[PDB]
Amino acid sequence: PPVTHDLRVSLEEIYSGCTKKMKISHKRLNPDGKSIRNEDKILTIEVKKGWKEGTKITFPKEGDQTIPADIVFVLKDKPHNIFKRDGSDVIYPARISLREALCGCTVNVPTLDGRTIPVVFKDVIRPGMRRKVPGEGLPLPKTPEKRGDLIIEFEVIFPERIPQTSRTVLE
Amino acid sequence: PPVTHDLRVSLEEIYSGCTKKMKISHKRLNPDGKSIRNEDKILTIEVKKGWKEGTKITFPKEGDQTIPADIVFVLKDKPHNIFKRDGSDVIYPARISLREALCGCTVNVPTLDGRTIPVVFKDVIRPGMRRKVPGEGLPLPKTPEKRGDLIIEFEVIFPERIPQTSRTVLE
Repeated sequence: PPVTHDLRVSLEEIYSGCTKKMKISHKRLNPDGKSIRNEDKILTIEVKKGWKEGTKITFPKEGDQTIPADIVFVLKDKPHNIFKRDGSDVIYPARISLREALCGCTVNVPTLDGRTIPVVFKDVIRPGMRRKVPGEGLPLPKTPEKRGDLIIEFEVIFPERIPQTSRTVLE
Repeated sequence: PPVTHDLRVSLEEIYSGCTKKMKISHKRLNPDGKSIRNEDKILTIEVKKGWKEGTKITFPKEGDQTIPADIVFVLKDKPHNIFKRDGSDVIYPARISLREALCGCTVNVPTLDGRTIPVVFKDVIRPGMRRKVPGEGLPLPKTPEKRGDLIIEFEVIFPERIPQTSRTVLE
């Protein structure tokens, strides 16, 4: 009769990999065969770079005291407030103005390392369009050596309203 | 040991409901206990208005000849070249130009009955935006009386390129 527990991991944590120690509380029958203990246990866990979230981590019979469940942790992606994980890829929503989308603009794409990258656009940018940024993603598990890509996904914000005059011009 | 068979139904067929007769071919042991027949069978099927596709239809032991499988048909939505079914709702993608999206336009929404409906738009239309059209959808099974809605989903087609001059103006 195992037990499941979610393991929250920041996107940067998955980028470089991290040590996460979890505090649990189980039961121990103690020198009686009647009384039960409270005692806890700090289970340490190594999260290897870019682990497809969802990967399971088991701790043998860490459960209670009659046989004790196998306490398992399921890796889960903490929603990040800048990127959307997509496997080894990390999507980056670019909120651009209609003017920018038409007359060209520059996008300072932020990196996991914590740096920025300038990417220029001359041609008309279509809503939905996306520019891939090679290797700016997450390291691939099988080959932590190489990393996935960063994907720019543009959102064109339109103006709220258009003056009676602007209409004329817009032809 | 049953047998499954997909049942292709046009969206209009699901709108009004239809009779669909399927031609199958089974086996019959014949007066021997050795020889086997070829003989077919035209299984008629009543498709009630707006049936959530996927609904199963069984034909008792229509299978072979030793016990014969139960030939079952799974309702499937024929992809329609104008609408996208969404339950009792039918989505309608409106390919509009950026000019139209900004200066207002008129959308002649086509109906399942085979008629058109004019819907006006004054305010700036945003890419992704959608206008619901009450009761223009598919009849609800539980209540064939009332129908679902027709949903307009706009797609703003941007111009391919913008002349060196247009840029200036666009401010």
